[PDB]
Amino acid sequence: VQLVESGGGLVQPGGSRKLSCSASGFAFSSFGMHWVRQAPEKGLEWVAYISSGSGTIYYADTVKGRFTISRDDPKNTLFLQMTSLRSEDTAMYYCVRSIYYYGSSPFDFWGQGTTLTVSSSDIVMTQATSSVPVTPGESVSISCRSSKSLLHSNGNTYLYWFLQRPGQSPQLLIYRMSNLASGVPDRFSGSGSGTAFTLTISRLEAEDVGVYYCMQHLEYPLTFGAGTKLEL
Amino acid sequence: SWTSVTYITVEILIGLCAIVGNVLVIWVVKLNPSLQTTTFYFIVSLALADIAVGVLVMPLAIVISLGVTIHFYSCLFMTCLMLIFTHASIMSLLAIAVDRYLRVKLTVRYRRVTTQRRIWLALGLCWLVSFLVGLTPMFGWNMKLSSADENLTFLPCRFRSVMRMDYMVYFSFFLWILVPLVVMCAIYFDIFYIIRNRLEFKTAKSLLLVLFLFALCWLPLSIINCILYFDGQVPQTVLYLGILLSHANSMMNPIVYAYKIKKFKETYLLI
Amino acid sequence: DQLRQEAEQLKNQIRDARKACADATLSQITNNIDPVGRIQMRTRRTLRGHLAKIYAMHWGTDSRLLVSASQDGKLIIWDSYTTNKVHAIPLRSSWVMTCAYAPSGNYVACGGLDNICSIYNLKTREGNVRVSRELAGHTGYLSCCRFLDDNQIVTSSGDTTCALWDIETGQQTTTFTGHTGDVMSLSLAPDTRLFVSGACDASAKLWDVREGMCRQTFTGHESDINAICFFPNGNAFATGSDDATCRLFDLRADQELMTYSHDNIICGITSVSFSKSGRLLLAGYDDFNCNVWDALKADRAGVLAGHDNRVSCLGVTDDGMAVATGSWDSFLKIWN
Amino acid sequence: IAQARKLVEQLKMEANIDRIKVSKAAADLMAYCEAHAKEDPLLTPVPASENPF
Amino acid sequence: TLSAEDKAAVERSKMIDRNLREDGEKAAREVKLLLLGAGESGKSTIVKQMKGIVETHFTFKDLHFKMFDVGGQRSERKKWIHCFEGVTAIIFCVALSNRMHESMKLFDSICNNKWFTDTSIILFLNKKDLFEEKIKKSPLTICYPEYAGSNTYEEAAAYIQCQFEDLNKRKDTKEIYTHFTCATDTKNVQFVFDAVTDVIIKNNLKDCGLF
Ligand SMILES: Nc1ncnc2c1ncn2[C@@H]1O[C@H](CO)[C@@H](O)[C@H]1O
Repeated sequence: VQLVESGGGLVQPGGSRKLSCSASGFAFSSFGMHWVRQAPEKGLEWVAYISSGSGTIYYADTVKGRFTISRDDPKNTLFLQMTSLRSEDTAMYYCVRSIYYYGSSPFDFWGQGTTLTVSSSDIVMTQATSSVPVTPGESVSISCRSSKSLLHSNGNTYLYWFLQRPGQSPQLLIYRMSNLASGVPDRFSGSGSGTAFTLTISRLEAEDVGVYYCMQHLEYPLTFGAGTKLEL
Repeated sequence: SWTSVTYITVEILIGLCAIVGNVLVIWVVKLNPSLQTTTFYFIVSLALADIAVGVLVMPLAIVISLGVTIHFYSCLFMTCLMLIFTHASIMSLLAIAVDRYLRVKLTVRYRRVTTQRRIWLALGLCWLVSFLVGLTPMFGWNMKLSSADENLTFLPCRFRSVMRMDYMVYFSFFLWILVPLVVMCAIYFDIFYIIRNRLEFKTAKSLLLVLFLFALCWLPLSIINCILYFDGQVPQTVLYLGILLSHANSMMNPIVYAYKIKKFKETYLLI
Repeated sequence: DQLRQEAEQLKNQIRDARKACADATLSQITNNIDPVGRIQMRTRRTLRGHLAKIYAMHWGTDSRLLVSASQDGKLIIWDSYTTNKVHAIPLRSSWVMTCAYAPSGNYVACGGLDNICSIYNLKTREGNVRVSRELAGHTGYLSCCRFLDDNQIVTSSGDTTCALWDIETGQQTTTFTGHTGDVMSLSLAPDTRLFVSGACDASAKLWDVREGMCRQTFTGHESDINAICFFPNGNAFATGSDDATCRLFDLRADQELMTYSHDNIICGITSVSFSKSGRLLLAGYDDFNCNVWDALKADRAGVLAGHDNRVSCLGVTDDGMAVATGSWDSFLKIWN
Repeated sequence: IAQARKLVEQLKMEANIDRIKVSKAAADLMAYCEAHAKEDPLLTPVPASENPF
Repeated sequence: TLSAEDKAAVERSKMIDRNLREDGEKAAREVKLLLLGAGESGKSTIVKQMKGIVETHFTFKDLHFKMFDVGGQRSERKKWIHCFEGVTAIIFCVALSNRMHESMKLFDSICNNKWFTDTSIILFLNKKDLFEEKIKKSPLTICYPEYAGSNTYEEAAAYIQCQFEDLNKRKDTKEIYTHFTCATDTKNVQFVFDAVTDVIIKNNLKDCGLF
């Protein structure tokens, strides 16, 4: 599984470019693609989504109608063509895969991201803090709140937990609640109820330092949190 | 008059018979999934057309005969409904004949060349053509065009009062009743020739029953109309005869198309 | 004669002791128990998409996922609560007659008349379902395949033998012999330590998984056997046969307990299954209907009519919230 | 001669079994199915609210 | 009321349904022919000549044929023939060289099944290079006293052929298609194509009611 993007760089306001994401190592045709962006040391922000087979396409309210998401299954590549860029459009854009079927982990894998620079109703989730010093072995609890109740009638609380390590792209830890992902140590855990949610870690290690992000999938557009850091 | 009462009675009885028969055909087709192939698509389309000819064209005929004063355009609407539904049934028969010809003449490539969406396209085209033919009169071909009393808004609704006979003879009969008969006859002759060469009088008996019912039920009224258009005179009883014969083809179709399939017979007997 | 005489006198005295020590029949003991009544089961959902006959079907451990084997060569994993097709595995051989669903849910398996129920892995990092191993070694057509664990599967074939396999190595750890006719059905015990196998020789027999020996054999039958299943406590099992009868044995008392037949029934049985509590016995006949037999009273407490052809495969949820029935009309139906 | 010897030895193994009377087995099945009755939807259907289907 | 995820599950199900339909449509355009016969009855020779279970796939005149050889199964318990319903036909093979009585018994068995009432059967006598040399050693009386016809190739072969045909206990539904032309020439492929074509046409006609 390898999601590698490209096409970034510098662009003046009012210009146009095309991001590209090359996926290889899995059945790309059966996987739906998300697009996510992160502004410099500010946090994450969902961008777009294209479902399996190009059957559904959504966009972010910020750039809805300006931007486009394109699919090419035979060539196993994904595109994001950008039309007109404001000064706020500087961010590092990520390529994320997703497959929806009962029991699936719809945000298992993230890409390595790409950087773009520009010259100078919705459910809102707020993170309690942005930094918390701690030493290894002393348990911690990250948390964030939400406006609506993500608990759908299906019984599933569509809240995720990604951890972005220094110099590395985010990584799934929990995909609904406590549902540990693939390749994640069992020490991590997630819990919450309706609006208040928390991520617990026991016996912390040197690789747990970074920024924690809590994302919601109950209704579009998807929305990230401010981002909680752990100090070491 | 006694003739009118007998006409009403026979018409209503025949319409009830057609309703029951076509309802039974659709019921049988829908209960058992094993009967949901191309042939039964055609058969259910024909059943739908005949139900339309049985539930509406019967009360509509009864009302049109009585000659109530219901304004010109309501009367023309009723007659156009009559034509769309009758021509829908006729087109269903024509499509069934062409499908049988394709099965005989395509051989192996039949299931390969005829797919579900193509069948639905053909059925929709046939029904759309029926609608167009029957609703054409509203767009100018009507007795309002040649009538010298341009201020006529209320008049007794008789089929001879709104529908011009030139249209009902030259257009209905000679383009969408007689052509189906000629094409079906030629196709069934070719089918019999091919099956005889490959191989049987059961086949010829069934084909002749089909053709004989269609012709005996659709030519009488057509000839009555053709005579009425050419300044001739026809007793009212003969007109009732022709109308009843067409609306009896309505109920005759189910006994000659759906009941010749072995699987359909087994399902009907089981139920 | 000495070997023939010894065998005959043995069989005779074992059977005579079994008959003498027998106390009463199952129906004789449950007389004071009232019938369950008419088990009216409506098709709450219907699975469509198979385009050929249905030969086998197995429930998942979570009681929500299905897997069905079909003559057209497609193994489809359904979501029962929504009728979603979670997976579609194109099988290599179109002639499939049985399968299972791994208890962990990670693996599903089969092949076909090629004498294999080959194994597929579901949770792959490519997101699709792939063939993990192909367990070869059986000589006759394959009748069943049931998982003991994620790395141990027991198999029954038409060669009159059942084999226990080690999936990782792929070599048949042990091979079971003793049958004289084709083996048609096996059922794994709840604890995955024993299992019973039925064969065309009119004899069902209990085979241990560890020692490899034939712990026991069962007879008292006329024609070949097609279906077998354990009582949910693993202390008994029921059988189905072309004789149009189904029989319930107890592996401890060694004697057939009850018979499940009715005069109006003239055709055989293709599958058998039990209720979660072992109070309703479900058998799929060739008469286009599936009968719900009260395992203690043997009366027909209900019928799952609604199948337009032979009922080939049954199943029940681990929580007992539904019943899946398959047939040759290419339609699965979840009932409750 | 061994061909029938193994068959008779298998019959002998089938002979030496801790046989349990049929009545005892019947009571086992009856009690087991009586204990797990309240949690059997197929016998006592669950109200539509909890019914996942 | 659906969530943003259940809708993608529904889209996956719809895509899988599309794939199932588009593969089943292909699977319904393939001619299935069950192959039967006794040992050394040309079954191997036929499968070689024609353009666990064994499958042989070939295309002739734009038809996809699937010939299934089930000679591997060493059990004579007919527990899989019922899986061969819907096959366009059967190909039962016999050799002129009491093997003949066994072949006749098997032919009667296949014809009398409840599973093959609607399916034509294609009896083959393909080889014709060794079918005449051995006739002179003794007439068809080594185990068939009844025959009293001319001891010539055509007469005896036609008598055996008619005796095989007479085994059909119901001629109303199915028909037996016979072949005697030498196996060396490529006529065995053409004959099965004509037989399957005729069976397909008759199946189509019987669906309308014309038959
Ligand atoms: N001269 C006519 N008088 C009454 N109805 C007619 C006449 N010609 C056609 N129709 C009606 O049109 C239908 C089909 O043309 C007939 O069933 C009948 O009801």
